[PDB]
Amino acid sequence: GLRRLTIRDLLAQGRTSSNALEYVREEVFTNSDITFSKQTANVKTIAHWVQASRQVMDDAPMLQSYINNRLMYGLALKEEGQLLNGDGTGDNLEGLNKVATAYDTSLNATGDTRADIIAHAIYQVTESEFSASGIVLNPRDWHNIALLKDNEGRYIFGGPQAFTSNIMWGLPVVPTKAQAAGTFTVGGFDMASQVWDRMDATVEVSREDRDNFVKNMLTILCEERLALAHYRPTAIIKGTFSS
Amino acid sequence: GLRRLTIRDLLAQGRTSSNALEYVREEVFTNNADVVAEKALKPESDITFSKQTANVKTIAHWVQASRQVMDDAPMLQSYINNRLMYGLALKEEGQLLNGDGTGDNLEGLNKVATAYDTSLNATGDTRADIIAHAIYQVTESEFSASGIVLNPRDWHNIALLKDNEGRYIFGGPQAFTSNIMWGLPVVPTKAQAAGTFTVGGFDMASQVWDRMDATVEVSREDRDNFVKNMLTILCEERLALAHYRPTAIIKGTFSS
Amino acid sequence: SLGSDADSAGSLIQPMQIPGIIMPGLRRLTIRDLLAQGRTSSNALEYVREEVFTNNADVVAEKALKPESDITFSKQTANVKTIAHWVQASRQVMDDAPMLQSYINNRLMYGLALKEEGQLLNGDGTGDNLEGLNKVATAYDTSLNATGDTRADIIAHAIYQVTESEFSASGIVLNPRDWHNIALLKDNEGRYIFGGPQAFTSNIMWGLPVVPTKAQAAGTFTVGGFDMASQVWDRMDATVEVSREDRDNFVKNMLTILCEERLALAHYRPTAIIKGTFSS
Amino acid sequence: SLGSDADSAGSLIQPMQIPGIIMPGLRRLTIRDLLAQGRTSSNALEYVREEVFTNNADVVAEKALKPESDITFSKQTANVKTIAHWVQASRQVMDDAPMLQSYINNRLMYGLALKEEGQLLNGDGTGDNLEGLNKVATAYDTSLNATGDTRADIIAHAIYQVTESEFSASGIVLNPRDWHNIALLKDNEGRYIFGGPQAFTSNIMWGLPVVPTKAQAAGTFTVGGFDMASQVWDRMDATVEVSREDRDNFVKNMLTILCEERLALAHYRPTAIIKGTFSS
Amino acid sequence: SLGSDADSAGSLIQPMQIPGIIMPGLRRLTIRDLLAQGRTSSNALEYVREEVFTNNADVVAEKALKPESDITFSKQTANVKTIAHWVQASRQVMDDAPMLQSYINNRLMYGLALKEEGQLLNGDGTGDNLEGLNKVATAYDTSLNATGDTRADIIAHAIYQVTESEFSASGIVLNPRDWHNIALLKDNEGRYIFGGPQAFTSNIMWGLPVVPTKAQAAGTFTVGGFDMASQVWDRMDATVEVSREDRDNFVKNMLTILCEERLALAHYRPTAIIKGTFSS
Amino acid sequence: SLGSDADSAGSLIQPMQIPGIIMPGLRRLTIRDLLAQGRTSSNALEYVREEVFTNNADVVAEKALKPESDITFSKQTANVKTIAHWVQASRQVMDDAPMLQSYINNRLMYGLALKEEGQLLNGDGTGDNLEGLNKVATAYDTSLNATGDTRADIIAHAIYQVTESEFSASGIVLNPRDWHNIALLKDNEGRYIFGGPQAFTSNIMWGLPVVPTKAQAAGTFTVGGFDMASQVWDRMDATVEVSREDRDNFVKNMLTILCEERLALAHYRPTAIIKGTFSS
Amino acid sequence: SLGSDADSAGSLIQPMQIPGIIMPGLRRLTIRDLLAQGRTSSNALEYVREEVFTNNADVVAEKALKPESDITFSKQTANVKTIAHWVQASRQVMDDAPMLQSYINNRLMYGLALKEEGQLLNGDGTGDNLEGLNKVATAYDTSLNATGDTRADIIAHAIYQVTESEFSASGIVLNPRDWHNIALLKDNEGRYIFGGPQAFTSNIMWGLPVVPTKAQAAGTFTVGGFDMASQVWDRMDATVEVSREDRDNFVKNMLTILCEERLALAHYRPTAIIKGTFSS
Repeated sequence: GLRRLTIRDLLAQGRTSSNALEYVREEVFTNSDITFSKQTANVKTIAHWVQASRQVMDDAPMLQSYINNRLMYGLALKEEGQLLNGDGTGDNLEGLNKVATAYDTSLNATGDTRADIIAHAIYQVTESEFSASGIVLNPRDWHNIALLKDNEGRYIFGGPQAFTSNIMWGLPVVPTKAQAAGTFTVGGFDMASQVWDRMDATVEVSREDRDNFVKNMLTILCEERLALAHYRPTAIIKGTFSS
Repeated sequence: GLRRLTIRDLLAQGRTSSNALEYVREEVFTNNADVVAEKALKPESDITFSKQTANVKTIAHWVQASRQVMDDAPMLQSYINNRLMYGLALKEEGQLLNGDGTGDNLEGLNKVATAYDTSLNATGDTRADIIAHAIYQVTESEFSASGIVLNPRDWHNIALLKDNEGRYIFGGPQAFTSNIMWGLPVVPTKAQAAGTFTVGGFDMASQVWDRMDATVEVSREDRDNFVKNMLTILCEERLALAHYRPTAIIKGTFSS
Repeated sequence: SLGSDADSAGSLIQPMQIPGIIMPGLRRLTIRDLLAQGRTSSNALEYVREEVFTNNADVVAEKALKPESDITFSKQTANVKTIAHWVQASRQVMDDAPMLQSYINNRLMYGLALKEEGQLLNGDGTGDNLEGLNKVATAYDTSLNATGDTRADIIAHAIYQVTESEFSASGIVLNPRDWHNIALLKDNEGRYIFGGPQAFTSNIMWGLPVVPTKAQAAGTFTVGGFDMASQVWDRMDATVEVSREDRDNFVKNMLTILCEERLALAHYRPTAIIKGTFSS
Repeated sequence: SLGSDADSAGSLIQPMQIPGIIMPGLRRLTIRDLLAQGRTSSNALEYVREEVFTNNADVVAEKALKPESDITFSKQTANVKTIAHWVQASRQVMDDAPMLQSYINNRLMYGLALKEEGQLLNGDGTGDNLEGLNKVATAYDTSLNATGDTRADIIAHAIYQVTESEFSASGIVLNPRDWHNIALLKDNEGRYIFGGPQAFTSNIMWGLPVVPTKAQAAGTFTVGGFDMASQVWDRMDATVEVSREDRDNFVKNMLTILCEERLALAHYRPTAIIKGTFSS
Repeated sequence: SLGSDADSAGSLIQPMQIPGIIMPGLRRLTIRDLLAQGRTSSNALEYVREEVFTNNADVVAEKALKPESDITFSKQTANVKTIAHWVQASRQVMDDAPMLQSYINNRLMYGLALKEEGQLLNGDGTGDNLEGLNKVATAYDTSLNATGDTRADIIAHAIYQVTESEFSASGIVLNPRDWHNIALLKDNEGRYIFGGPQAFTSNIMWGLPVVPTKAQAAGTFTVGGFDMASQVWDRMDATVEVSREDRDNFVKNMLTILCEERLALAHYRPTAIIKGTFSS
Repeated sequence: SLGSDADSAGSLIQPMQIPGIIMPGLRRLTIRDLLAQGRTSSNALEYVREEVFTNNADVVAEKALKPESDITFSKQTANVKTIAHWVQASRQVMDDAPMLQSYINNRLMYGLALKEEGQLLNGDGTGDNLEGLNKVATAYDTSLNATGDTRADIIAHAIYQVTESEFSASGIVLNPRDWHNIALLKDNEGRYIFGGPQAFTSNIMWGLPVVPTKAQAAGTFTVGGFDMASQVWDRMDATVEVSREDRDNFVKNMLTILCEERLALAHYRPTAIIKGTFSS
Repeated sequence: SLGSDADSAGSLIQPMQIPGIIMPGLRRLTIRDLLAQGRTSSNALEYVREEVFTNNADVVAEKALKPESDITFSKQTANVKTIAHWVQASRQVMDDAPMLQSYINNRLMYGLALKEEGQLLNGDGTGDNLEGLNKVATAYDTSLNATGDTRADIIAHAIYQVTESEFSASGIVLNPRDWHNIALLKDNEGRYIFGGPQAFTSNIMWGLPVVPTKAQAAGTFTVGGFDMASQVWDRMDATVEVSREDRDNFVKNMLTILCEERLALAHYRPTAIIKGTFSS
């Protein structure tokens, strides 16, 4: 139960019972002539296998459930990768960084901070008739941000005194390793683009496999298949952290 | 009802449960029975036998598709299955008719079959005229012919034969011609090479023994499969073709 | 002098009215009756059809590795197209002639289904047009023709080519004139091949029902297992709606009658449909 | 010598009178029977038919203007014409020969009904004349004639040309001589197509009844679905009344016999009738 | 040697007498039975037929003067002719041969009736000879003969020419010699038209009974509706009388036997009969 | 070695006797059964037939000379002849073999009946030979032969020639070989005239029964109304007598067996019988 | 690896035994059934047949010497021949395979009867061989062959040649090879005289049953009234005896099996049988 917000939580969560989806996007708008497109959201599968030995698995029931939890987390980290930097090609999901609108460099003021850039992006969200939801950053990057000071010494963000959790400008922050070193993403995930769960994360095992049966090893797997849809590609903005 | 007149139906269908089959056939009957002069020595006749064996060969094939497509699309699940059956049964004839006899290939009909008599061909004969000749050559074993095997292409142009008057031989355009020739059923198989034909008393000259019926099985956890979240489909079958009377089958070439 | 012409008292005589209206030759609808019918509720239909079956099934040695054979099908999509037309009539006429509308309705439904049949058969496939049977159809095998064949032989040949995919042909589609010039065939001695002068032959050839529709172009023919290979999907049945508030109708006492219908044509086994041209 | 010669005693023997008058050949009247028969009490008939159906129904693109179809109509009129003739006879002849009265009647009735048939088939349409079946009938399409067709094939073709308007033919009308030469056709062997010398063939070909009438000009043939294509309307049946006060009649002791009739021929579907000419 | 020789004892043996005179072939009478029969007791007959019927029944315009039709009549006469012949025999032969007269009687009747039939058919018409069927009969239409017609076709053509009078035929008169070659006709294959060698065809052709008579000249044929085209009127039946005092018979010791008959052939409808000649 | 050879113990086994004697082919008599079987008691027969009937019956003008007709007769004779043969056998043999007597009788009758039938058909008509059918028969008409006539056509013609005497035919006489080559006739197409190879045709032709007899010479045919055109008169039925005292039979210890018969063939109507030669 | 071959656990699985033995093609015995099956008990047979019947029956003149006829006879003999063969097998084989005894019996019979039929048909006649039908039969008359005859025609001719002995035929004997090429005869058009690719024709020709056996030589053929022209006499039926003491069979632990039979073929009427050759 890692106390950290997930990119999965940022989006709306619903259920489905189909191969793919016939939903409709939104391209441009010259404020008139608006643009729309009937897209397909394919339900691709994701998971990662882990094989040990039956000599250990049968000699510890507590360790049984343990691995199940260690993999559920290991999956989310990979699931987070398919959602964010999702290629959207073969067996990859329609990623955010791929569909996201680029950052507007013309919003930078000579003399501001690293965090100021983030605030500027939050504004571009309104330029799509939508309300912002959250921020996705790289742990290392987000770290340097929380630890900022001025030319004199005072803390930019704020002292540890009245400190809390992961928020910025009143928005949830998800420090993921899936986010490239020096890249960021902001959007109105709450009502913009959502994910539909076809099959929840379940776990099964098999003594007979590639080798296993002859090696006495047992294979564990956490399979989960879902679909990612993008209603408003304008409501999302990805930008390069210039430094 | 698309009964393409299964080549199997033309043969005796029996079930087995062993590795192979062993039958006994009379090889050479030295018949010396003749007229005998009074108070003289008589003719000595002899008989030869042989233990002919018919091995049980296995035929099958497999496919591997993503599970996210099979368990997700049920009506397609059974589609691939029914297609592999057709695909297998199609190659089944391929052996029964053109078996090499060597190695694992079954001793097919054409392999065993006695060659056609090139002399029976008279000046100015039709293609169907020849098949008629074949039916006779089958009689050289004292057995009524049972069926005729032909390539759909050849058989097609057969039913469309005409007299020097103009009318059709097998049937006026008003109705389609039924697969029959000289009272014998006809089997159009792509397995039968063009220009080649097979005739004989299949009804009781050769028998097919089924050790295992054509079955289809799936493996959720075969080697890679579990990881690749796939599935392996298998359609197998175990046969055994026995040839009692080789002289009761003919193979020839449509020299035209 | 007191005649019946205009000059005289002919005004007193009123011609007898013939109750009813005269409709022209009402063509008998077919084609869609040959195909499988099904109802849908989507803007389109994503399906798949077996393209290439690589059969590798063979005799396997004991303890040996089995043959791998795969089936490659292409993912074709059948879009839902809309066919319709409207008539702008005077409201004065509609009220003065009661049963007029009832006529127009049964008249537009016909004109609709007519141009519908025209699509299912010769669908361009380009843009809004459907992928008609003749577009999808696999070309005729010219190598099947032999020295001294009749037009009847050709169809017979085609019927076989349908078996190349292994599917019994449902029927034969021909232009009424071609079908005619076929029923009237004679042998090299004179006798009639079909029915003789005594009586006309039925619309059956090689045990298969013959469909003569003016929809089929002259010199063109189509054979296949229609009742199996292709299916029609009715999104919206043919219906007629009337509105006098359309555009500036209310302001001009006009009545706009609309006759629409939504379709969708699919082709599961295209290999089972043959098309050709009679060389003359 | 006392012979039966004129210039002798042959004046006492009076030739035996054979009771009865010898009428010529009475043509079996038809045509009027092929058509539908109705009655009227007016002087003309008005019926309506669909003139031009401008069907523009086609595939429509999403968010686009649809095709506008149009329809045209017409008021077709069939006037009532009067056919008749009179005969002036001496009162002496009529009184001295009693049977004559009823004879002339049964003759004028025939003579009248003869020209009646003569109109229905070949009506000039010139003012007073009725628009006969031939003046109306759609001309035969020469394009149907193939290479090496018998006169029998031509009719078979004509029958079809009727179907080209979605209408079933009723019968075939030809000149007796033509029908003859037709029934006596032979193949390249010698056999009779309709019937070997054993017996004459029935008046039927291609499933349709054949009607040989001297009223039909030689080399001319008319095929069509008369039972549902045209209709005859009787205003006044053939009546015969006599009067001996007509002008001079009384003063010349004459007798005038009249035989009149009123008709009206309507042609609903002219497309369902075909006229043509054989190739000599 | 006491044999049965003439110069020996072969005089006591008397050859056995075979009773009954051997009469030759009796030609089966037919022509007489074909025509309708009736009798009279006068010198001649007078029947009246409609000559020229001027039919002007046409379409009359309103308020206009109608057409005038006329009917002409003619008086036709049929004279009674006498047929007979006598035999001058010897009284010696008559008394010495009792059953002789009885024989001659039943012999002269046939001999006379033979000429009776011979007259009814080929009646010259000139002088005292009757106007037989062949003279009255309307000549055959050479125009009806088409290229490639058999003798069987010609007769079939004639049957039609009879229909030009609105009267159906009832018989075909042919010379046995010709009727034979007709029944033995073959096609290109070689098969018999009327019947294979297995059995002989009945005397029927085109549904009409065939009458083969030696009275019909070779190469000549006659067809028509005899049962209603002509009628034979008998004034006096065939009678036989003998005279012992005829001329010098009393002195020469002779006996004359007479056999006479009085006929009268009427031809009501000449257009219902046809005479023709085979050109080959 | 005690074998059953001649020079050994074989002289002990007596060959089994096969009861009965093997008689050769017993020919089926026919000719005699075709005629009338009457019996006489004299050495000759005298019948009378009408020779020349000069029939001059014609139409006679009023008060004019009538025609004279004359008749002629003739006495035709038919002598009775005798057929017989004897066999001189050993009196000893007759006693040693009892069944021989009865056998010789039955064999002498057949032997006689053969030369009897041989006479009835081909009687030379000379000194002692009877006037056989073929000698009397009126020669076939060489004119009845047309272009391309089968051998079967000829007999068909012959049958007609019999009718030229107003008499119906009874049967046909042919040599078995000729009859054979006739049943095996084919048409220009190759088919069999009488019957397909599936079954041998019955002995009937043109409705008349066929009679194949080896007595009929090769290439000679006879047709007519035998049932009543000629008749056989039996003076003495065929009988067998035996004499022991005949000549030196008593001294040579012999036995003479005699088999005789007395026949008389009469030919009433020669015009009803036809003989001809198969020119080929 | 645990396979199922020699080097592995294949010795554990026993092949399934198929019940009994597979006898080769058993020819259908026919000839023996075509003849009269008589019973005897002697060494030979003596039948008497009439040789030369010098029939000189003729017409004899009055008081003249008569014709002398003579008859000749002969004693024909039919010897009884013996057919058989033996087979000595190991005592072991017999006891170890019970089914064998009864099998060998059935085989020696078919083997004997086979050479039996081979004698009856083509019996040499010399030495100990029987006088087979073919060596007795009268040769086919080449004269009967006409220009353009089929093989089927010739057989028809043979059937007649049988009649030339006053005896009706029984059946036809041909080598299946030749018989085959006959059923496949076509006319000048191309149609099968017997079949017509729908059904194989039955073994019947010219009303007579056909008998195709490999016993008959290729090109050779026989026709006649078998069921009356000849007779088979059985002295000893086909019996099978077993001896265990035959010579040294006791010491060698052997066992001899014999299968003997005694026959005698008689040829009553050789004239009723025909043999020939198909020159082509």
